[PDB]
Amino acid sequence: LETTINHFFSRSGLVGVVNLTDGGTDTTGYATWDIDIMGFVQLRRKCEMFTYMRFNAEFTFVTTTKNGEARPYMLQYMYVPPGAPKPTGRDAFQWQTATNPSVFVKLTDPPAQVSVPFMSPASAYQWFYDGYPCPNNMMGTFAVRVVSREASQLKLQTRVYMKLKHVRAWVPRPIRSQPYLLKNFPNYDSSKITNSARDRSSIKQAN
Amino acid sequence: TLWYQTNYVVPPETPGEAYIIAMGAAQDNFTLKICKDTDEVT
Amino acid sequence: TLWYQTNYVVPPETPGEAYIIAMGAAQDNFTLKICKDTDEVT
Amino acid sequence: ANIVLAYGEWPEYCPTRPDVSVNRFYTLDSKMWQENSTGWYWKFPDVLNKTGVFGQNAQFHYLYRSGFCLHVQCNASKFHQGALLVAVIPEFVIAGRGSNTKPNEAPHPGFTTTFPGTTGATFHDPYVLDSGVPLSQALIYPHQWINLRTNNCATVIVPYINAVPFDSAINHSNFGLIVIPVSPLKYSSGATTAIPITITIAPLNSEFGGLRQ
Amino acid sequence: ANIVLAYGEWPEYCPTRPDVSVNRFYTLDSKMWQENSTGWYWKFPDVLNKTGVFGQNAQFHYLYRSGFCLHVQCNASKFHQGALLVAVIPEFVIAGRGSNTKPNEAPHPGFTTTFPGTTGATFHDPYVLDSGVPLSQALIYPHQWINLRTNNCATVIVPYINAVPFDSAINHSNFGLIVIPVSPLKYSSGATTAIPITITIAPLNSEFGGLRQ
Amino acid sequence: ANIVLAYGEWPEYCPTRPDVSVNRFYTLDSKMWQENSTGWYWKFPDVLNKTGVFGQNAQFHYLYRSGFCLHVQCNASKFHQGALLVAVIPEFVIAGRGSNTKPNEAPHPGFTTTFPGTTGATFHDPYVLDSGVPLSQALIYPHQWINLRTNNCATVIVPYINAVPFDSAINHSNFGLIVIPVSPLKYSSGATTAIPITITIAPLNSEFGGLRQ
Repeated sequence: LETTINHFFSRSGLVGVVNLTDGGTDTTGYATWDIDIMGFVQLRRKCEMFTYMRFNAEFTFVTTTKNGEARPYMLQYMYVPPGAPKPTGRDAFQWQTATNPSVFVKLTDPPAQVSVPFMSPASAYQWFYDGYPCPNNMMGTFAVRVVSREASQLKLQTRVYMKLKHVRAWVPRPIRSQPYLLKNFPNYDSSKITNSARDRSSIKQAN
Repeated sequence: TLWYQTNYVVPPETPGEAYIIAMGAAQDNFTLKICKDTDEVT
Repeated sequence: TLWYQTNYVVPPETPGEAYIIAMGAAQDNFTLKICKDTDEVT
Repeated sequence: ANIVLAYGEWPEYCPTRPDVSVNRFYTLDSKMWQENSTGWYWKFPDVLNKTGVFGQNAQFHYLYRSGFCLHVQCNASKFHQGALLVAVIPEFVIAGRGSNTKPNEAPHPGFTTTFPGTTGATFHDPYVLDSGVPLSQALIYPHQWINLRTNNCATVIVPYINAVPFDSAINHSNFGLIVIPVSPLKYSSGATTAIPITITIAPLNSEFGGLRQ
Repeated sequence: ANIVLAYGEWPEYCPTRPDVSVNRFYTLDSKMWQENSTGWYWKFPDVLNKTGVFGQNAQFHYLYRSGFCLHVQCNASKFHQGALLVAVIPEFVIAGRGSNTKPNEAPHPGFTTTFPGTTGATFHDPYVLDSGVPLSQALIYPHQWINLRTNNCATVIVPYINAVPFDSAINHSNFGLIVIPVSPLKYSSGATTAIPITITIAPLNSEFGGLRQ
Repeated sequence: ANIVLAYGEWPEYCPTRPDVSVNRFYTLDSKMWQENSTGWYWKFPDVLNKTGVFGQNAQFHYLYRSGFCLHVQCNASKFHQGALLVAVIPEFVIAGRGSNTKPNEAPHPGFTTTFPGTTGATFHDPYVLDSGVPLSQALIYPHQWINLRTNNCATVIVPYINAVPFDSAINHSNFGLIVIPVSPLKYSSGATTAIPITITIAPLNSEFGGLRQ
């Protein structure tokens, strides 16, 4: 039962890590993180085993401070859907928009948790698109800010844990053995090609 | 193991060197348990 | 027209030159009209 | 002959239907397979974008959907020896060969490498399929072995594999063909030093849409 | 293939019966047949007295009764030519070669010549079968021709031929096999100079008795 | 094998009938076909006027009527290549080769050229069939192709074709056979430089009349 796709993918791993400063002259405050599931090599190798995929996602935000102690401070997470403009500053108008859903949660509360459905104009996500427009499948954004009035003087460090749900896959393909070089390109190295089987002494042994 | 039984006979005007491809798969009885992350990647 | 698609492969100890005979005839739809003396003879 | 039906699905309909002049055996030129050859690949829906009625009705339209009936002959004498692996690959993306991690300094394949045309293109590293993926498990795709001591023919009926039921036939190559000489060609002296490989394809169940005069 | 049933009798029972691990295809090593070869013979119930479960259950017992299913492959190219004669001989007694009429001065074959083992032995005078008997009428036995332009295989199902229904499998070789190249091997230059001969035997209907631990 | 029935008529009766010793396979000697060969022809009812019982019963009689069952084997190795055209010709009149228009100065074929006998005769200009008639349309006769990569045998059942139901078997050759190497013989060095051609004929439904002792 633990060999199906729904158990091969559905497990709350760690996708991303977002920093935040909220300082003085560099009064950024916000921290946008374009969300793609190809961050860490493990999930990319498990997701490039297939050609087409379709899934919902559960997102869990676990926010700590620099040292680690957490004081009660309001935080706004904001999901910018595909096509909507990203926020530019801490207090721009793209923060008070009603289309962009927000989650208001304190630091002392349990970690935040939302769910994002299938949001592609095609019938399924495709990672290998042979042609000309990388494809145009996207999931959105997750800009986060400290809700306050007087500038907060702390630097947080959020973690974004993703779990896939209701996963369906199509057109299996072999597993990438060569190392990675870029994010959105399967570029390998021409020289120094690593063999898929470690060498042994001779062909008439069992090493 | 894979042993030479008799010989590799070959008629005239023919290369006396060939190859053998080995392939392998599981069966209907193959069952897998305990999920764990792999170690081919770094 | 008659084109070389891929190649003309040949194993060792074999002549790599062959021939193709072309033949041709009419069909059941072939109909002929207006008699006339030929011009192959003089 | 034995037919390997790709993914167990027949190419079916869902737009004009020519049904007369495009369901004919388009025969590509033969490839000369030699001792030190590496392999060949063909991006399909732009192989036939320059050949006759199918090229005319695929360039002047905007939407496209069809399957294919492939046929790969490789006729050699009874004294040659070797093996080929013919396999279709859905969404066969050619990777770039380099060791650069910067965006506009890393190499990328050109237009002639990604879309070879009606003359095909050869591999550079057939051990990694020019995609960073080892070919040893490339048998996960629909495939046949052309073994030069059992048969000389292969055939693949491949349906339409795409996420959108209609797509442009010019800016998106659906799937590719890859022939690879796993076992090299061997022959005694005095034989034909090169073996021809012939490919004929039939566009089963073609559908075209949105034609711009 | 065509099976020559020896003497028109199937090997039947009459004591333990293994029936599991001894009814398997024991495959002997291949013999390299060349131009100037002479022939080969095998004494059967002591060919398999050193190979696995049948050797264990034939050495540790005292009474023995079984038949055999033979298989002789000889795979050569379509440019080689020649012929073999494969024949079983009940009670194949190897004679000694000499010209002495005195009892303890006349020659006699050694233990390695009478019982060759799992590696066989070659003839010295194949015209007289090393027994003073001409091979031209050796077709009186069960036999097949391995002609290298018609087939490459032979099979002999041989029953139990003995005067006593039980006998020792160590001190009495029941019957022998003899392969003889009647027509020699011929080939043009550049071909494989030696042809392998493979023999697989199956001990049909084995019975063992009186086991001494 | 595939039999080409000449003109769609079986040789039938209409006089003594031997029916025993003349309906046997008369086998002519083999012709050595080489690279620079031209062709061969046989005038039939005087091929067998010197061979045994049919020759005796055809020389000592005055009236004759029979059909024929032909068989032309040409056994070559699988490395030779070429093609033969075997065709029967009713009333095959050999022309003379010259450029003279005067009656008793123009050339004429001799007795050995018109009636070759049981050893046949070779052509001089096979492009014009030695009759001023091009062989390209010689497929209008009953004929077969002996192609050395598909088959090695041909057979022609030819009936009695004559304007008078009885005629002399000595002074009138009814019809002839012509084998012509359209595609020449090719072979690599080290093979057999000449291919034998064997012809066996059977006089189906023979009838003889008016025997002069």
